[PDB]
Amino acid sequence: VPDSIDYRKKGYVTPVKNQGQCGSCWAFSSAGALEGQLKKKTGKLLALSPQNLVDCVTENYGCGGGYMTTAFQYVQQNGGIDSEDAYPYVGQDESCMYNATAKAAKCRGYREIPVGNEKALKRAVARVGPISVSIDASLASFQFYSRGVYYDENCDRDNVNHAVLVVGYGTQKGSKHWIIKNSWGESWGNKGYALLARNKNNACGITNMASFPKM
Amino acid sequence: RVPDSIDYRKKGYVTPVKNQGQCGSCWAFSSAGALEGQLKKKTGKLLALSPQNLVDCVTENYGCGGGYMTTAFQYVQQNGGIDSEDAYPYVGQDESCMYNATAKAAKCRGYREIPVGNEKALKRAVARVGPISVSIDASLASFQFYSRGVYYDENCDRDNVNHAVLVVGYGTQKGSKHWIIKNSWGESWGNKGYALLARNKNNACGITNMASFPKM
Amino acid sequence: GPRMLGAPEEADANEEGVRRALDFAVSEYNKGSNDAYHSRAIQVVRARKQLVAGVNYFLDVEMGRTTCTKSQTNLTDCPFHDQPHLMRKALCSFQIYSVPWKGTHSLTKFSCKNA
Amino acid sequence: PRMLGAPEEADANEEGVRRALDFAVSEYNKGSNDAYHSRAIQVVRARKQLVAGVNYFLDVEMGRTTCTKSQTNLTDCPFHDQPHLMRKALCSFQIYSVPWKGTHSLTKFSCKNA
Ligand SMILES: *[C@@H]1O[C@H](CO)[C@@H](O[C@@H]2O[C@H](CO)[C@@H](O)[C@H](O)[C@H]2NC(C)=O)[C@H](O)[C@H]1NC(C)=O
Ligand SMILES: *[C@@H]1O[C@H](CO)[C@@H](O[C@@H]2O[C@H](CO)[C@@H](O)[C@H](O)[C@H]2NC(C)=O)[C@H](O)[C@H]1NC(C)=O
Repeated sequence: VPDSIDYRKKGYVTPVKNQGQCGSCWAFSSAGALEGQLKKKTGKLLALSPQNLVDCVTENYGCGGGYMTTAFQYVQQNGGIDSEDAYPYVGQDESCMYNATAKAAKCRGYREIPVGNEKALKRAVARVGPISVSIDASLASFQFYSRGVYYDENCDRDNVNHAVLVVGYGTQKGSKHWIIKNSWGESWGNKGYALLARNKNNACGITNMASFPKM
Repeated sequence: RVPDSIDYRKKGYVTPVKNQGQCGSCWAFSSAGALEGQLKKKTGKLLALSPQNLVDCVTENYGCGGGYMTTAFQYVQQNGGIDSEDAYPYVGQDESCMYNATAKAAKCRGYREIPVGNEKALKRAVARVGPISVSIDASLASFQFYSRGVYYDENCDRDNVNHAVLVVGYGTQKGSKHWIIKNSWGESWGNKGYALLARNKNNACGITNMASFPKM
Repeated sequence: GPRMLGAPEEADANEEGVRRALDFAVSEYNKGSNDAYHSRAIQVVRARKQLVAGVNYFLDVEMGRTTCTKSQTNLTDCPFHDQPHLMRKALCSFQIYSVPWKGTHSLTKFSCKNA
Repeated sequence: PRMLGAPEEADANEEGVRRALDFAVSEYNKGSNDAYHSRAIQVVRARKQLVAGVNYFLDVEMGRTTCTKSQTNLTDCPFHDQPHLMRKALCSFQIYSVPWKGTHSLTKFSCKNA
């Protein structure tokens, strides 16, 4: 468990995308976690289809929201998930179009991060890879984020509301941080990425609902 | 509580038969074949991997002058991957390691070996894992001129194997249990490149004498 | 229990984002009305918000015709019309997509009826 | 254990090796430009390798014989007398055999003097 680590440098993270007007953050977060485990087990970085998950994860509500745990259950029970290329993202609800012959990744289950334990998340991020996490992204200070390590006293560390992807952790100008990838386009934040406060008492509830898939 | 018959060709786990030619690279076709099947299982895509990668680069083997499968599996683990047949096409001749880093097509996290002489074990391994690299006695003429049926020969040396093939299933044919094996001797050998070897008949041809598969 | 991520939720109509989505709806409403008089909001019957790449606002609002004209300058006081044939009512559904860091508002679904 | 596809020493009396030696003799005469038939005295080292078929690595001592290059009584053809008329040679062959195709193929060969 090193003190610095950035899975973008290692070639584990696909380019930042934009979920648009669709409540599909859970699909992007879970897809990026699968993209990470596909890289670790295969060596190929292949963008996967969040649209696949939005349309076909019947226990979630598509653009009406969902959980990352259910997305992994889908890929497990369904026996695969298509690539972004074979099943591109459209930012809207539609009928399931899962193409089994074009599947690009499977999933043997998921393991949840213990609630509240940032050491455990750090441990998981170090041995596993990019981890899907839930945060409270509702504050304006998070919408207008630009630089530095984000910390805001008013961040609801009990009720989280948005999925992102932890692609590493480190330190910047003295403060420890998480490295999170968002799905709000490169025009948000820092080219689509942000730094969230680490070990500042579960800032924004980042460990309240974190998960990763097993391949 | 394990299936009576399985055929990984139907499941989309097996690439088409190849011909190793004059090069003695059966071990590389077998290992690459077990890795092909195990990549299909983990990810879902079937991609033919490069036996020439292994012939050239497994320096602890002798390239076209022979080798082991477990060694090939250990190379891809420590080397950190193996290229695909398209990126590293087969030539059937020794050459320098042209392994291409960024063209990683599959990875390997070790290997495991079948208990020697335990066909019951090999049966479970084929069912659970997938296609298993195995070693047989393929030196007899009866095997060279095999064409159909369940191969059995009382002279098949079940103590000293000499050739690597790839088990891709098992079952029964006319009431004789058998193993399904993919050879590396082209489609004009055997039954479009495959054969049925006698199963549960006292380790016929030493099939479980040196069987292994990779971990991903 | 713990809500779902990205799901719509009820919104307080006094937020600095709901008010701004409302003033946007009114502005596009007046531009989409053949009515001479400028129209303004009476009440918000329902306000829902949804977190996405930005925010979706789902506003069910009661609109009303005022006495002041569509193109007055000091459009800061505009009382509702008194006489029965001076006044008019409507219940409107707006879906507004806001991107705060781009400073944009967008009307994506719209539907008014009498009320 | 033993490596798979590794060449190994072989007995020159084996059916496969005798068949490979005859092919080497025929190809040896086919491209010699000689007067008399020239067969093998003995095999001094034989190795076989298992592949898509069988590779044979043969070291043989050759020598010119009494019989002419084109006569059909090739069954009983002894060797010439003096070293001047014998032209002894130690040949090293390399034969790719594919039994289920009926194929024999001479990949490599050379001959020093003995
Ligand atoms: C599911 O995806 C596969 C893979 O992309 C599609 O297979 C294509 O089939 C056509 C002929 O039907 C070929 O010309 C293409 O080359 C195939 N694709 C590839 C990538 O090789 C298949 O058509 C898709 N099925 C659907 C969408 O129903
Ligand atoms: C080894 O792999 C590298 C991959 O980096 C190959 O370089 C690529 O070549 C293709 C063919 O035009 C390009 O489309 C890629 O853009 C190249 N890579 C990068 C990073 O740009 C290289 O050709 C391979 N070597 C071989 C096959 O001998």
